[PDB]
Amino acid sequence: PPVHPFVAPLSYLLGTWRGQGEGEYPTIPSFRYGEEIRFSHSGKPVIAYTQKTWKLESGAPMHAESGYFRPRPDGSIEVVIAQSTGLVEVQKGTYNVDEQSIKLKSDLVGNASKVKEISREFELVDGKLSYVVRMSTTTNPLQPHLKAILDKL
Amino acid sequence: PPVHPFVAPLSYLLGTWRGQGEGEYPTIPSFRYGEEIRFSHSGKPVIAYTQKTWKLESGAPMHAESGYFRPRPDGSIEVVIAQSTGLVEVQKGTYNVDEQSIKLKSDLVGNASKVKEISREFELVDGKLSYVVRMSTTTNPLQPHLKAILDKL
Repeated sequence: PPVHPFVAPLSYLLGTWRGQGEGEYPTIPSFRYGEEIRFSHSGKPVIAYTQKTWKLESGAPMHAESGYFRPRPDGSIEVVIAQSTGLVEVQKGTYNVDEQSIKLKSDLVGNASKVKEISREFELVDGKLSYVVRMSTTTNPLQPHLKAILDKL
Repeated sequence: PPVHPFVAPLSYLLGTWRGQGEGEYPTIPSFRYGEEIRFSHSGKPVIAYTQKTWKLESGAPMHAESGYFRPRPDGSIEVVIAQSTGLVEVQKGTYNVDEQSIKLKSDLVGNASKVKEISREFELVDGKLSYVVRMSTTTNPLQPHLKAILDKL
C-alpha cells in the first residue's frame, strides 16, 4: 500500500536498523548492548515499531519491545509501547521535519514498580538513527538511562 | 533457544493462527473481520504476541496490535498490549492447564477516550484458538464486543 500522507514526513524511518548502545543509572552498573529496530506500515496513519536487544559478544537475547507511532500534520505525535519486561508507555510530543527529530515524554507508564516518567528523543544524524532515553523514579529525577546509534540496513 | 519452564505450560500457543471474528456494541453496527495471530519466544519467561485484522472480501488491512504474555508457575499471568489505534492495556489474571484457557481483566487502559475496562478470555477448543473480548465505558457496563475462532497454520 502507498504511504499515508500523515506518515510521509517520517518516511526516513521505514526499514530495518542495527547498531549498539549503552545503559547507566545511579543504582545499576553501566552496560552495553546490541539493538535492532524495524519500522513498517500498512497504508494507515500509523507506523509499526518492533525492537530487540542482545549481548554484544555472544548475540544472546536480552529484551524486546513493540508498538505504534501516530504522527499528525500539525507536527504532533503519540507513541504507544509494550515492553517484554511487563511495562507499557503512552508517549506524546512533537516531530520536526527540518531537523529529522522526534521528542517524546510519557503521559503514562503502566505496571512499573519504580519507574515514574520516561522520555524518548530520536534524531537522524548523517543518515544514522540516534536516540536518548531518560527515566525518573520517586527519588531519582529524570536523567540519562539509555543511548544508541543504529545504521540503516 | 529452548522453551523457558514458565512458558512451557502455554506452549500450545506457539505458532501462527488464522481465522475470523465478529464485533458488536450498543453504539456501533455489527461487523465481521479476518484475523491472524503469531505467538513466538526467545527463551525468556515471555511470549511475544502480534496480531492483525482485515476486511473479509478484499483482504484490506484494518487494525493491528502487539505485546507480551508473562505466565508464572502459580497459574498467574500478566499481559501487556499496545494497539494501532493508540491505546495500551495492562491485563492480569490466570491460566488453567487442564482447560487450556486464559482469563484476563484490565488493571489499566491507557490513552482511551471512552473505554474504561477490557477483559480478554482465550480457550483452545478442538485445537482451535477461540477468544472473547468484553469492554465497558462510563455508561455501558462490561459486555461482549469481539469474538473470534482461529485455526493453527
